[PDB]
Amino acid sequence: QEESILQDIITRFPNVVLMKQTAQLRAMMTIIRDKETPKEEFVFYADRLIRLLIEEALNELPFQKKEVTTPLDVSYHGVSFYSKICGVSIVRAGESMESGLRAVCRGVRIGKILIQRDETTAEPKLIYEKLPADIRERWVMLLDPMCATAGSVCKAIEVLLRLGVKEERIIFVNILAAPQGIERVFKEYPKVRMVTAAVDICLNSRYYIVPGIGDFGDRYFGTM
Amino acid sequence: QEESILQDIITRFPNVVLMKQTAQLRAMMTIIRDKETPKEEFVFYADRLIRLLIEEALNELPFQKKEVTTPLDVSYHGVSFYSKICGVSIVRAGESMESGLRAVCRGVRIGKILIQRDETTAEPKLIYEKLPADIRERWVMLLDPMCATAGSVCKAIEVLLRLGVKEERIIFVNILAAPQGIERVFKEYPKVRMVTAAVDICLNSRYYIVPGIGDFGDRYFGTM
Amino acid sequence: QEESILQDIITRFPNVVLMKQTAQLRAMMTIIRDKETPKEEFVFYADRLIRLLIEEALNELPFQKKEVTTPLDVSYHGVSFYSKICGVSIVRAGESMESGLRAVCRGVRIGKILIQRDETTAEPKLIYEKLPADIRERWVMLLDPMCATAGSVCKAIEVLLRLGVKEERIIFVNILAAPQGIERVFKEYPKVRMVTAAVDICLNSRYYIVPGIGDFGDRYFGTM
Amino acid sequence: QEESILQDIITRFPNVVLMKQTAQLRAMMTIIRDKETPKEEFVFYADRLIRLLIEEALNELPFQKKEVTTPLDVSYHGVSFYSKICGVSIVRAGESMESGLRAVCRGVRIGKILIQRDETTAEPKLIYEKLPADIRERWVMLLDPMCATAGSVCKAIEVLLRLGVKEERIIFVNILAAPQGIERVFKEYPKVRMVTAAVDICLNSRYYIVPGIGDFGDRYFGTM
Repeated sequence: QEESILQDIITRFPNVVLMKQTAQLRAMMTIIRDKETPKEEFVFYADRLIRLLIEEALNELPFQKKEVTTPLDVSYHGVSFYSKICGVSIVRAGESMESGLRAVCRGVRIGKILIQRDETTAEPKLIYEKLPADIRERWVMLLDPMCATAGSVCKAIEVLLRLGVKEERIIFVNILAAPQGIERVFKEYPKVRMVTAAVDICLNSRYYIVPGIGDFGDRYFGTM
Repeated sequence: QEESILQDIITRFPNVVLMKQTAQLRAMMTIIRDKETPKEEFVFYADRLIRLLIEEALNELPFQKKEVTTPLDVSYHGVSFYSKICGVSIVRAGESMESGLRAVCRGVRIGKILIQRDETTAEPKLIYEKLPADIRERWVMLLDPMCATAGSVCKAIEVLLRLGVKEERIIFVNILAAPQGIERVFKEYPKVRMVTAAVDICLNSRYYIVPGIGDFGDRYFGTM
Repeated sequence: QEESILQDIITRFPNVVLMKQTAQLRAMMTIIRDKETPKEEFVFYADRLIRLLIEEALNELPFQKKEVTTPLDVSYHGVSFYSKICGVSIVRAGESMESGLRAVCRGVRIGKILIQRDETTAEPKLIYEKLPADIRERWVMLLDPMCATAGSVCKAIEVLLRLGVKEERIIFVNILAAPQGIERVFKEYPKVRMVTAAVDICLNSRYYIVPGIGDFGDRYFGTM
Repeated sequence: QEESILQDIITRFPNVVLMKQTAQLRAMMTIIRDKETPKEEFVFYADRLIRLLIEEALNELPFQKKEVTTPLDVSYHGVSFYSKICGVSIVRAGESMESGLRAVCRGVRIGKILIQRDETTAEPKLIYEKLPADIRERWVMLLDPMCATAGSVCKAIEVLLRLGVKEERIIFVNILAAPQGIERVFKEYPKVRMVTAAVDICLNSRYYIVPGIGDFGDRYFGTM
């Protein structure tokens, strides 16, 4: 069933990359999804999974062949990454992923975007943003752990595009998504790439992914 | 002149704790202050200094005596810290300090406060905030690397107090301050405690501390 | 060439697990093998790679099915890893992988074995060992970055077996290996499991893997 | 009591630097000394403490004086550390401190010295060593958490001196020490510097530090 939903997403959206479903990955999701898990643990496993996810996402960047010579004096043919990048987090949940990106990409520039749906209208509105000046020339790792209706990420993408970022240079790094959110992102910006660790079955009236994980943001920052 | 400034602050405000001015601390400050410092380096040293700063501030919490028995079956008389705490960052600069606090206090709850200075005047306005629910019952480590006019931190304190936080349970953790910001926080909230790594000379017309460090947030996050 | 090789090994040795040869993996490998890379970079990249290698190895462990209830008050079928394990470093090169293991397995027990080849005779001899008292009851993550002739690892496994560890519970974690090395380990202990990041062409006239990386321990600890 | 002892040592041994006995330091010491403390907790706190100890120790190195210009385009009077250094751990216990050193000094060179007492004879023999080739030209951060009779440390120092290391350039970094150990070190090598976090009252019949901590190496690596 999951397999079916998984395969369907996979054949329908060539631009999505699902992390390999290893037993460890599932053990981690198990801990974080459990409502019984304590904050310290949740944080620990969340950070652990984020590192893997980020490492996976970094493979979507472009690279060049590069040849070097070993200390044994023989050549080795490698493949360097030479592009300019930055991370852009969706406050506040996406900020939880910043440490992971910074752990592997030392001193990478981090932009931040704060968006909030209108109480009545539901239109996500941009409340605040601080981004690198030359973001237009960069590849961007857009971070947001949950992608439910996809309203916030679509708005985040809209502003990036307005700023001049090329759609095909956007890599959306996500932990958990709902098929519905995935479909919206691709209907609106077919050129972006998305990397996620899991696809659930549905979304509820309150807009939570199910079986899901609850509110990632409060669980992670402990404001629940 | 610094010494004199340092001492005057120390004699005038019993509630401020100045980190011991060791040569290593100075070395870190020079790297951080240096315009010429590359971003990866800035982050590395800023992170190093912040941890020391957080370790210092934690000493302001309350503790009880505790006695234990060593594996050698002999008693050791120590202490233990038993308070409920949380960190509250002032977005975005203060956010640079959360990782530091999370490194030593596993899974500590983190609240965030976004304050904006108004365009007409410049009175600070509360733009957004997400705090722990029982924050009123906790000691609060308030994070903001720079304290120039103290307009932002004073605004943050006002909201915390309005929510029920006891003024004397607020510990303001700061890296660099200006005598004037210091005087203001204490004239308004004489009971809070403040821990800083340095006190500079003055503020310019632009309200930057001098000699200072430039824009902390832009430098730490790379959004020049 | 390389593809042939990988294919043979994979085919002849069902117990070897080669990590997915991603572009990022290759990129890290290129920086670590490059004789011109500075000690800091070597260390940073080796650590990063070792972290991915351990995450991969962890999948070799036994796991139980586990169902949990999410905050949405709905069931999620996950898995749980229940075995007692420990890491066993082959001094000194294997020590470099300890931090990686401790990063993902907090407080995991770490055993150490120092094996040295006789200066004249070349026979590998056990010089020093310090292992957990109940190692026989645990799954062993045996750490050693390089596997050239396999002389060292074979001796290490021999001592573990004399202590009662089951051959089938040894997961040999390696960064780089030579075909001869892999062949020997499997001839002598067909039951262990081996996880590695790369397999080189051959050994030097002086028993060095080629193209290789050079002396990993000297490069990692900076004693070259 | 402890104050008496401390005063004597401080008075008689001008080269020992006791770290500031803060409530935090004490609470950390109370957890690591507790026989009831679980391994994960033991490791987390020792690591935290080692970090502060290492920062303290770094202040023993020589530094210049350096002026930089701030972003405010004003100059600042700082300092810089210009010495070639390296860390040398006394296997195994001393190894627990390497992470801390590498945390603050990226890619610092690490030498290793395994000294063991003859099982009949009781004396210290050098079993294995792997040091940087130019150690003779650097400042040595000698790492060993405990100092009871000082037999091991005195042997480690003898070996470094035979390699050409200057006595006055060794900074012995230690967590816990007994007065007799301190006395011995200085009887034999009056010019080294020693930085420590606690001075206990005495050794017991089995030459165990009391009240002490039990066997550090065993509790840290879990080979209890």
